[PDB]
Amino acid sequence: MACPPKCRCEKLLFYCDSQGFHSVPNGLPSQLLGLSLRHNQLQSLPNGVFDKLTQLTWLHLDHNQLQSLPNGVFDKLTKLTELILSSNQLQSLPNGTFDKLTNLQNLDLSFNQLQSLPNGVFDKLTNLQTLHLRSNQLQSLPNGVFDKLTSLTFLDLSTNQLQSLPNGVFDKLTNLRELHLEHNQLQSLPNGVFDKLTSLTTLFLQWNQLQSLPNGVFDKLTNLEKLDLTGNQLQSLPNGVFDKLTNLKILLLDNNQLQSLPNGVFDKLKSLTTVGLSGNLWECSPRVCALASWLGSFQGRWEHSILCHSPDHTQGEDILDAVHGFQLCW
Repeated sequence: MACPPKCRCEKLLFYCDSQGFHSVPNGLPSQLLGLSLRHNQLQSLPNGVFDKLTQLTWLHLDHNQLQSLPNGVFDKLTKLTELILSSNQLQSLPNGTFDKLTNLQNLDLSFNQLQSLPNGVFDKLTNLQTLHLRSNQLQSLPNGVFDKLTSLTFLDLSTNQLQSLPNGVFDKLTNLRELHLEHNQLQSLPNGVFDKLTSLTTLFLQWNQLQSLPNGVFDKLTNLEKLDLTGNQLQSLPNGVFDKLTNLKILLLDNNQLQSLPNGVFDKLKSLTTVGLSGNLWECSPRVCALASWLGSFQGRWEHSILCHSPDHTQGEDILDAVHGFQLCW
């Protein structure tokens, strides 16, 4: 079996990575099971360059400088289970580009420059489990774009430019376990947006710009174990917002604009072991006594100190200290 110069070949797995290549080596064998071309140079791929590689189950093209993808280039890789395209310079995806990859389980498009997704681009990937779209340039999402991804368990949309989520965009993702929406530009959420996500265990919303949470928004996420809302612009929480999250173990509300919390807002979180309430704008008056009391008998931990913001004479002080020092409760 011929191994290309500078490549490393383990039976039917060819490792042609990290060699500063400008092109795909000739002439790969039709029986290749895996091909790695990561960490090369490479700005473009020739039309049909992978067409003979019909048995390929995994292909790695990460950390090159691909500016575009030819039309149909993955066509014929019908056995592909993993496609990694991360860390490139892709601005758009050709229409139907993944349509023949019906066995695809893992698709990684992280660290590219995608400004939009074609309509129906994921529609044939009925077996996809994990979709990585992190650190791209998406401003919106087409409607129904995830509707066929009924096997998806992991979805990462973090660090894009998303200004809104379309209604129902997650409604078909009933097996979803982990959802990353952090570091976008969301200022509100559609009502019922998470409602079908009954198997969800992990939800990341931090460092958006949220000004509100819909009433009942977390109500169906009865299996949720971690919720991160850090660094948004919440000035208040709706009542009963966390009531159904009986398995929640981690709740992070640091660095919002909270002055106060509703009475009994944490009462139903039997499983909680970590809370985060740093930053914020806590008012150290008799308004804090319910929170101070809950904190005092909590049972779990918090990683950063919880401070008074007002009034001026208490600013900087640990809430629990201020309550005694200025006799605010008891």
